[PDB]
Amino acid sequence: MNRIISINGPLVIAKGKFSIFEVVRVGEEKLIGEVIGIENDKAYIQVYEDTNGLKVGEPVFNTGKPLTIELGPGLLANIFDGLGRPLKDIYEKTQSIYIPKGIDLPTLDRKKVWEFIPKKKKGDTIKGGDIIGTVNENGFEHRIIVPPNVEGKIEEIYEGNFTIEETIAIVNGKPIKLYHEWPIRKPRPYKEKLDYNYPFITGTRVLDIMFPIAKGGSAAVPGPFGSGKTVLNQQIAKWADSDIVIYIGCGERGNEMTEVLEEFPKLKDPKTGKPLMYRTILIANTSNMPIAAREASIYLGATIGEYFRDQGYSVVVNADSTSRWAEALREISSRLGEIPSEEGYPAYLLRKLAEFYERSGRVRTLNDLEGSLTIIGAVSPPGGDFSEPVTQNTLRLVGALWALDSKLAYKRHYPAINYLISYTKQWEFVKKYFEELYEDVIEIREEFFAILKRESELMDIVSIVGALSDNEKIYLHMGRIIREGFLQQDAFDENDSYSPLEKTIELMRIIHKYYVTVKQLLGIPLEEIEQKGIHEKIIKLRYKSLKEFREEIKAIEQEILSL
Amino acid sequence: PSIKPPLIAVELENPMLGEVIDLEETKAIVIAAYENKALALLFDYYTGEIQINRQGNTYKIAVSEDYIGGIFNGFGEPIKGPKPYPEDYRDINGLAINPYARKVPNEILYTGISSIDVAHPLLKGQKIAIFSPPGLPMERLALQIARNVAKDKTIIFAAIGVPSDIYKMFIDEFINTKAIMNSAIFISKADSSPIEKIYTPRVALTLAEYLAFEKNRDVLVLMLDMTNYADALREISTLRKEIPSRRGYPAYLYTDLASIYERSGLTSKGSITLIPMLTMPGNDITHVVPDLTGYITEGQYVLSQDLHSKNIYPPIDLLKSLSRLAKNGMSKKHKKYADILIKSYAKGLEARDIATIVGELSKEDKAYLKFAELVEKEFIKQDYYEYRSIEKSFEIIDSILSQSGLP
Amino acid sequence: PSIKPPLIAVELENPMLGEVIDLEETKAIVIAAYENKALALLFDYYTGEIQINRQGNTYKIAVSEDYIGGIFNGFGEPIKGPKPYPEDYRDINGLAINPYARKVPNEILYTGISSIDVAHPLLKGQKIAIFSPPGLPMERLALQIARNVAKDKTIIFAAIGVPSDIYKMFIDEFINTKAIMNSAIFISKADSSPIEKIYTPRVALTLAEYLAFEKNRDVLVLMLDMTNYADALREISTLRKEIPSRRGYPAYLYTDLASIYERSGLTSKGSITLIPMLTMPGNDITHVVPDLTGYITEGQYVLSQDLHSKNIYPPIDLLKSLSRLAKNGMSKKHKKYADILIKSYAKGLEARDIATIVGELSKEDKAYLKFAELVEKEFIKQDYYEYRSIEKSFEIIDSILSQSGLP
Ligand SMILES: Nc1ncnc2c1ncn2[C@@H]1O[C@H](COP(=O)(O)OP(=O)(O)O)[C@@H](O)[C@H]1O
Ligand SMILES: [Mg+2]
Ligand SMILES: [Mg+2]
Ligand SMILES: [Mg+2]
Ligand SMILES: [Mg+2]
Ligand SMILES: [Mg+2]
Ligand SMILES: [Mg+2]
Ligand SMILES: [Mg+2]
Repeated sequence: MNRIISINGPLVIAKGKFSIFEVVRVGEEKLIGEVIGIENDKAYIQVYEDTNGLKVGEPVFNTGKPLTIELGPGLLANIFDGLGRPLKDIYEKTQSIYIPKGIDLPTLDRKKVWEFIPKKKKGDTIKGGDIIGTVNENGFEHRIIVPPNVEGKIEEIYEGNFTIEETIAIVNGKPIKLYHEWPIRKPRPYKEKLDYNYPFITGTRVLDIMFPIAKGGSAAVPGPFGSGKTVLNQQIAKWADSDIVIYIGCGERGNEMTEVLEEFPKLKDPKTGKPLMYRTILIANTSNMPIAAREASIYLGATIGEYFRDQGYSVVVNADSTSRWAEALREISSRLGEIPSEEGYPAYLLRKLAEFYERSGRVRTLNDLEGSLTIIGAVSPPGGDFSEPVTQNTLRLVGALWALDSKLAYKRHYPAINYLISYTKQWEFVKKYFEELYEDVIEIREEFFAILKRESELMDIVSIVGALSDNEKIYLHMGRIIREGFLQQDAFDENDSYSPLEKTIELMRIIHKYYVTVKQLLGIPLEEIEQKGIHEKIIKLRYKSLKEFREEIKAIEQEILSL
Repeated sequence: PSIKPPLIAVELENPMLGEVIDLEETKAIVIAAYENKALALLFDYYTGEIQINRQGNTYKIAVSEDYIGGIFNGFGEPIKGPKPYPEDYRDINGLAINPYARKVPNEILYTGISSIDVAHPLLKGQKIAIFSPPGLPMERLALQIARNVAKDKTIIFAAIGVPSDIYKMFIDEFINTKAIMNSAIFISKADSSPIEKIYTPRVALTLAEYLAFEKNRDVLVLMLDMTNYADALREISTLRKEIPSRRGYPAYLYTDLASIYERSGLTSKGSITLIPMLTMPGNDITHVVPDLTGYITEGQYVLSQDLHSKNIYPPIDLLKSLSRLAKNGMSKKHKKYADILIKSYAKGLEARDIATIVGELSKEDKAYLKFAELVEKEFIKQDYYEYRSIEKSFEIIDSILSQSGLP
Repeated sequence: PSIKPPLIAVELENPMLGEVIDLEETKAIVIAAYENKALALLFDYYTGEIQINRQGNTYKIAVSEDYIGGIFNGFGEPIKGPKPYPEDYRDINGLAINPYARKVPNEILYTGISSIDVAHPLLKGQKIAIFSPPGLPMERLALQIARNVAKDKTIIFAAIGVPSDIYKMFIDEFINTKAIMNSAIFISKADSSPIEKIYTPRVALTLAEYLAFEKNRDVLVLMLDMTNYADALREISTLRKEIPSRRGYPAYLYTDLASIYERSGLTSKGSITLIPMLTMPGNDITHVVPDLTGYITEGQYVLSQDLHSKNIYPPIDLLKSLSRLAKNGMSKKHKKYADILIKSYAKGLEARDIATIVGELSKEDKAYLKFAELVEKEFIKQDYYEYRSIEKSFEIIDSILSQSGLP
């Protein structure tokens, strides 16, 4: 009955009867689509697959359901596409290296056998979001939370080994599974937003001390191509203090998803000793995969993030890159013949971005536990111009700017964080933590910022001889030490890749200790101080084991003999 | 009919511009009308079909003192719970104030902040904006001002599309300072319909005009962020098939912003003191939003990335900032101090510029150089919880002048 | 009906998007379809009336090893003479590779070029672009690379709208180096239909995927010029009444470029190494074409007008250039040399900048200054017919370090 009357890129127009946001199946090959607009008897459909070869003489099928994701055991340590289709299973079914158009598989493995341990008894009353039991998912305690809409008395509840489609309990005559479906465009409910409490520790020094955010916060990472967004996000995905990590590859390179698949199983969590992959979920919609599925991948990853948050866990979502999602919005808007706003983007760009970032936050869950969803969004401004709409809109939504800089990347200073332009609006919520466990880090942080700023002021004068007084040269000296010994961090060195707080704090302390000594000694020249070569030893510290780092610090502390 | 949220296209006999229409689970505002064709903007998420009940009027709110102590959305509907008394209903657009009926502001509201009080004081009934680069503590500045100038006044806070972290920062401070019971808060979320966003400052100012000019009160209105407001206006302007201007913003942006900012001022009966806050997109004051706002408000407090990087709070640029009506409220002594501060700081900054050349030039120019350094360190720099009397601010200036070698 | 070459407007019962239609003396591709209206792009010059035969399918080519040793147009049709075996027909758009099925490139392909091999080595299966200002020897660089990394591999050359001088330069070098028999060449002329231009890289990569992933070969693909490709895409986008983006280029330019560049890589069975070449219009790397390409390829070799003016071939900017996957293939020794070269050259360039001031500054900074001079003269500068082993490149660095006074 329903028929296509037009095909324009990812946009299909069909005559028939439809509902807004209904998932439809387009053409004889039944491509997944979603109704985004209705005008009388016509429906405007964005198709999540390639539309080349589609015909005006073709049917469109109703489903009567919105776009959903299966939430349960089977997500962890696996890679999915923008629609939640498992790429490993696609490979195995097709026996091909290519992604076919129109393939439909269930998200969660239907044959894997799980062990369910109940936490409720028969006759217990249950409400939405309650933990009905737990499943061990390769070392992770997956909490089976009942859907927000289920409530009543447990008439039956089982225990033991089950697959995903099997009934594990019965409430008010309704079967409960190990999984439930949820519309990705719909934010998952909670009880109340909580105050920030605790810093988000990344394992990257510049992000942990200089511009930290709180757990449940959000940050933007804009930069030109080659500035280091992807590596920075992967570093966070590797070492972040978090229960669950969700990496969304939104419109980026296929090899970068493959890289994670290759490396994460070899790496060990510094907090559990378990391999990183077991806490990681990968969502991949590469640059050449269907453009509309980029939007799906963003809402999908957020929804899964909320799901683990609802279990009372801390979650981080890395989105690389949000600009590709913006391109998808612009393309859909263009086909719809909507009037473009600034830079060709639709006028509702800010509102759409907000639908993503407003999902972040620390909350009291429906089951009265505390959970957090932290969101890191990479941005890819054209030509590295930060004044563009995606970057600027994002800055009015997030809690920090982690700005990447061409000039630093140029000279291989990584992370290429611009320490003058970057900011965090959440230092007031995390300074408590650092004060308690490390008294002098607040002063030293201010000191680092003061030196980097002063060095910056001096480099313009330097373009008139490099003639400066010793009281000025000391800022270039200390600035170099902070940049090369603290801010810089090699993601691909076995010792420097991860920086625990102990190492981070100790580095700050030895730099500060060197600083107070050098200042006292101004009134012997700086030329004679630098000759001792203590600065070069400090700079090399970050490359050392840990039980070589501590030894070298002891060695440096004595060598700071101003006697 | 047509649906693409938040927009619906609908057939109506004799459509009224601005007309409120009831649907099953929601309302809409008619934003366009030709013959029997209408375009409407949904109040919120809607998916049902579009059976229509026409109210036969534009959007109005019941005005009373019931709002005081409460939290509401952009439409003036209660979030916390209890509805205010229906009715005494008022057009939320209101009317232009007759300039014959106005009184020019002439009474300084002391903030306790030196960088404001001396050279750029806020006057009762004045409208003055805060311009900020992204990331700078504009919110802390507004709260510190509100804490000191509204001890006796009703505070109305309009949150326009800001994230929860931001509006909760305000709410929590109002609660901790016990100002919450004498405040009315209107919030439109960042992902809300654009119609709710642009109505937010209108319902807040409709209440403000009622409280100030009917109940004879002095009122303080804070609103943030005007850049989000302009974005919502552009969204609506683009849904209407309007011919876009600079950066997609509607041609009437100045006039629309004015229809908000000019709903402030002083009369014989009461006053509305208005502080609109905005983020300057690329830290560019020439961007259309801060530029048009500059042409309307009676001055602005401009925050500085440079001062922020020097760990100076509040990071106020003394020279880019301006209070147009300031002179109306200043004594001859106050005028003298403001002039000496502004002129000497400016000369100090010029001397600073060439100091990245001659290094360290004239004796006279070494005195101004030091003055500017001390102004930033001892005068501008001030704690978030610190209140300085105007006399204390003068004393600091006197002390700095001596340290510098200037008279 | 309508004709304005290369565009025809035509009436079809149930049009198929991308459908190939036969005319008397030529073919066309349906690029738009609403109800029974279609827009089509002619393959070539046509003037006759528009009786239509519908193939009922999108454009496909017969895949085989028959292309090897031959020269073809953008549609894959033979220029030299003999047609390849029909069929085994494949959609020229192909399919996205499953990232689960990929292997990350980790094997260095040595070019023999020091400015590439040390700091920015090319890996097998990598996609890496060459960005050039107009006039610079980008073609010589690509040929020198192809000469050394494809001695054992099939070379596929896609010429997209380049003048005859350019594509004949490639053909003649392949002939003189005896690489022509193990090469497949696809050429669309500068004045050809835009549909032939955008199909050129698609038919070339369809063959490449067949050879690499079905016949288990390592393949090298060279394509030039991507700026001409984007121009053809814009031409088609504008013929469709699409809403233009920056500089008239279509909004989906990134996605379309990616649909080409990402058809490369490494698997257990074989590899496609891809080198797209483009001219940066006003020598501006921030122009939309090099900028989007930069966001997609796994690095780029950037040519420098400054080095060219100093008579340096190849004029590679060591610092603007990048190989993203380089570290995957480098030994610890190789990593050490790359780091020392990049960091010291950069410091040398900074010292050079201030040398137009202090003239000739620090002893340490005089050593870096000399290092950068010698890097350009003895390391980067290299003959078009010269091959340097990686060991030889390391030796040069060692020698320069000594001459400079650095360790
Ligand atoms: N912390 C780091 N340590 C070492 N190398 C880095 C680091 N960050 C970035 N890089 C290097 O910089 C290059 C670009 O990084 P990438 O994340 O791909 O940039 P983007 O995603 O911004 O285009 C890569 O080759 C990578 O090896
Ligand atoms: Mg496996
Ligand atoms: Mg990247
Ligand atoms: Mg978290
Ligand atoms: Mg009434
Ligand atoms: Mg009225
Ligand atoms: Mg066949
Ligand atoms: Mg095929």
